[PDB]
Amino acid sequence: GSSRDLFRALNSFIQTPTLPPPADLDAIISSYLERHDKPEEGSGDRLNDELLAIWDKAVQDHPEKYAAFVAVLRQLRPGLGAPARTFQWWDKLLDPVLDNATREKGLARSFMDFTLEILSSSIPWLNRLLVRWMELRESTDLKEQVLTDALLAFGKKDPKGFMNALNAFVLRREHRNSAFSLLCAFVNSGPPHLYLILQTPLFGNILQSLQKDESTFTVNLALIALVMLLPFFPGDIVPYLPTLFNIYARLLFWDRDSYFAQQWDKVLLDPDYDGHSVPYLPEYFTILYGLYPINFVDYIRKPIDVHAAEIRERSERFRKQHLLHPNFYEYTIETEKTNITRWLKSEADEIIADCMALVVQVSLLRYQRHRLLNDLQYERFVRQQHMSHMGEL
Amino acid sequence: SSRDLFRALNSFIQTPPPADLDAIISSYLERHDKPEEGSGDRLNDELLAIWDKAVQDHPEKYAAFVAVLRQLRPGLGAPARTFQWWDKLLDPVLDNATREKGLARSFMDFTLEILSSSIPWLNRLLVRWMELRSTDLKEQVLTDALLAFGKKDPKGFMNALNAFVLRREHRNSAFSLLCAFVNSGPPHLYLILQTPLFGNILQSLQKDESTFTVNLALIALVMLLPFFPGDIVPYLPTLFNIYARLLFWDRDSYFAQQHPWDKVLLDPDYDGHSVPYLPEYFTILYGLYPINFVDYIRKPHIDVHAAEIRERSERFRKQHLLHPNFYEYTIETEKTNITRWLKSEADEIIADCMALVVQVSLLRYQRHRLLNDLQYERFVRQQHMSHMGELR
Repeated sequence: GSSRDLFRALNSFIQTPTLPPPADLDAIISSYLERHDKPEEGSGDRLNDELLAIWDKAVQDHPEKYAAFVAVLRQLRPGLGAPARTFQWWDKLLDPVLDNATREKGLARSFMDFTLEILSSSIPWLNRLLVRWMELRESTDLKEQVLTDALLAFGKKDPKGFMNALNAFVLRREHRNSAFSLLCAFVNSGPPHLYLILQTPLFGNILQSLQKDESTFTVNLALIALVMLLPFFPGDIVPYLPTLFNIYARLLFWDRDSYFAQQWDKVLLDPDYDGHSVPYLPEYFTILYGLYPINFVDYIRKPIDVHAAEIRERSERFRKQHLLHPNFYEYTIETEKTNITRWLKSEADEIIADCMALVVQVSLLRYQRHRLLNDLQYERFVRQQHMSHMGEL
Repeated sequence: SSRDLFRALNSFIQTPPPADLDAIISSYLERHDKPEEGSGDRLNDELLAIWDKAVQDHPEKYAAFVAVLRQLRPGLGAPARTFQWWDKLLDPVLDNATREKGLARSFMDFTLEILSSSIPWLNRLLVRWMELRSTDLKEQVLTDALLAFGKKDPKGFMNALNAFVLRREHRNSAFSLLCAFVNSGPPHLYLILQTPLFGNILQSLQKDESTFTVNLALIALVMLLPFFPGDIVPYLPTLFNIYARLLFWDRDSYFAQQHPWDKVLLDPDYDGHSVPYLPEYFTILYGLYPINFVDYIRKPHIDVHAAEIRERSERFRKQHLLHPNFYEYTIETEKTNITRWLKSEADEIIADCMALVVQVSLLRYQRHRLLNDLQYERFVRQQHMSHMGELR
């Protein structure tokens, strides 16, 4: 096993390809990787040229062999040399897998395993995945499962870059709902260092959507994302607190905001499908009361006196749902914001548990959230499908 | 037929009353307009003569004499004639309540007739209600009479009781009777603020060392505060300090190991280490002045003691919802804005406070049950005390 032996073994595997690769092929590949230390010189160039030739002459026009080629590419992954060749190959195989994900058994699983092996060893990826996920999004298919699992893996590897690329799609109206949906799905996968959203423009544009957009569906997605994001950096949102409180007041009068549409890229109100109240508004109250109760109740008390009284009357049903907060025995309105020991001692799951202890062991919550996301995707499908029909006359 | 009342009385006593006696009495009171000049005085003197010469040593005629005095009560005239007779018959009735049938009920009917017509009474009832201190008919009569007089004159009632609160040997009984008074639902309970009783209740809560005495005072305070919540602002620091003292009752009882208010000392045989009614005190405090209460708990009037106050108030915090005052008032305007109390009555304020706990009859009934339990415990305690010593 040096080079000629690999060429003959690969071509022989191509003439008769199976799904479980024979042991002697694993042996020839292992001996090649062992007997070649630094293919970064020429060895990688000739290996690349060989894989290109094999793809052109034998694989390109045989989708049933794609999974086998990917399996071989997995074993041959360590020997390409420069990481850009592995990029060039993943990018080359991206669309053939997407186009044959539903028809070739095991191809999606093998390509996922190849992706995970790439990610677990030692922007253009994210943008390509995002744009393609927008394209194939006008039921669930294998192509969307592949795109979704890959997006979650890339976001787990680069959370700051992920939420950066999505911000571009947040600026465009036609993908904001989808972007917020993917953001919720991303947050649902439990990725690390979610606080990096503060070193990214996504958070401010979420708040801008909550403040300006008029579609109940868009604002509701943004609210779900905000509720899922706040427990991961509660001590860093102090400068954003007036906006968050003002956002609560806006959603509190959603039955008026929708009404005012009586004629930054705004999403306008859809009078056909958007309801009159934000379903996830109560949970937002809980997290605000859980994190900064003294500042929150001071905002509700003292923002028109009549408008303030109405804010109070509509906050009454939330007041009767929450116990007295322990901060009332310990902090002032200043020290509530200034003392950060609370956040040093507790992680997101503890902060969530302490908050949910105020409402009159987490996997349940994540499962519920995934069910909610499925419900909302089904609702959007229903909407979109009702739109294609109405108008046809 | 109305002129020979004395002849009929002397003939009837010296031997149910016949219909013609009640008829002559009724016609006498009918055609006699203003007996206040003298006819009532001579009637009183004659009834006294009959009592001395014919009734005093004739127990079977006590009930008949009381029935006649009940029917002739409107014609006595001056209210001092009625007081003179009630005072004269008090001890004979109490002494014969158990032996003469219907006598207790007849004297109760006399009391009811007294209540439905237009201090020395209270002092006489109080002194005898201390002298008597299972269940006793004499104590029930004395209690019901004290409660009836207190319902008619609540400010005067409390006033006499304040004297017994000042006596160490009478404080427990005075507070028990006070609890029964507040439970009877008397009017104008805010008048306790125009009397020194409230301040001496707080002084007992601050200084007395008997768990039984302090818990009685706390129960009385809880029953009293909803009747004048807007007037207790100057007392708020004291009430808060009282809560803190009771919050550390298991230390204060222990801390009373080395040492013009006459303190009731700790009774080491039965007094426990915690005040049972302390949570309800928290509830009423949280119901009335939450912003000031939690501000007191956050920073009291050292840091370690404070943290301990916090740690013990945590368990009460987990039982109460967020108060609506936090959407409406500051710590200043909570004391300054009085609109809450203008339209509100005591029962409404109590019901609203009970909206924080995680329509009045049941409360009164439970309270009376508790008061009976405590009186029965006091009986047990005394019965045990008297036997510890006979062995010596």
